[PDB]
Amino acid sequence: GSASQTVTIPCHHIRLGDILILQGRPCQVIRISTSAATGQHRYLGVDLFTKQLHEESSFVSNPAPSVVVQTMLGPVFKQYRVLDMQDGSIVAMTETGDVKQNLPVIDQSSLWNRLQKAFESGRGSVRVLVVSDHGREMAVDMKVVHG
Amino acid sequence: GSASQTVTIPCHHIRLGDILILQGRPCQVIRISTSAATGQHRYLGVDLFTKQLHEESSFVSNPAPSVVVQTMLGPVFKQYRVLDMQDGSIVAMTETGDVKQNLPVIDQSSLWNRLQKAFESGRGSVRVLVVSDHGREMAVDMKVVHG
Repeated sequence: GSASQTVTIPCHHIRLGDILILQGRPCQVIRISTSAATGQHRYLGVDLFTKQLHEESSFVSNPAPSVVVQTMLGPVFKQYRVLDMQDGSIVAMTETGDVKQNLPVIDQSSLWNRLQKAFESGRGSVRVLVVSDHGREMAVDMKVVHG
Repeated sequence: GSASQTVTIPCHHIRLGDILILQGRPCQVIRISTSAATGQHRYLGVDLFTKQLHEESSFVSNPAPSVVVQTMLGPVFKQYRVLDMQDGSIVAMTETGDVKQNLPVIDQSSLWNRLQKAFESGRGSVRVLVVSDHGREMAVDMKVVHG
């Protein structure tokens, strides 16, 4: 019925490589420039799912006198337990016990190999970070949790 | 009666050099580490006013199932017009016309020299970014506004 949950990120806390919502799409930022006519920052990113390039400029708000803030939207990452691994997909489990049988892992920064070495040395401590896009979920990062 | 306005920053959007509120103080982060017992990030920064070192660990929240977020607090910067400059202090003006006669400029990254060359080539386009601390205000960055 909607996209997902988003968080507001100030523009001075956005660097190359960050994941931003560019025109409703989760994108990895690959170029940051500044509009000369407006002063907004314009962000060029790669869609994590379609590998397509999207552009979006920042939003300027004026919430109080002498307070001008430029923001973008970021995705809210979910943490899923990894129960098993087998060809590209993993078997994940949410915090409430909901089981995902065929969760795909993004081919980015050789994440599947880092996820496989951590899984075979501590199964209960491996998490994946998941981005939801209009029902499509994908693991984009990992995180080892010591308890 | 209070500190100032703060914004919540996700920890994965915090890099060395950022300005964070460490134990109520505006600090510039100079080291980022991770606690092995808790997984929180602990942040070492330099107080912008006292030049003292402070430490603080991140806050972990669980706002929805399978959503674990680590955050810190950042300062809300104000934009002030620069009307004049003379020995270290500048004459600033807020967006509503409130005049600050002796606003100090931080000695960081040679900001006074960058602020002086921009002032003498476009007075109406120079802004300072100001951090408030318990009444004490200080310009910590500049920004040229084309209109």
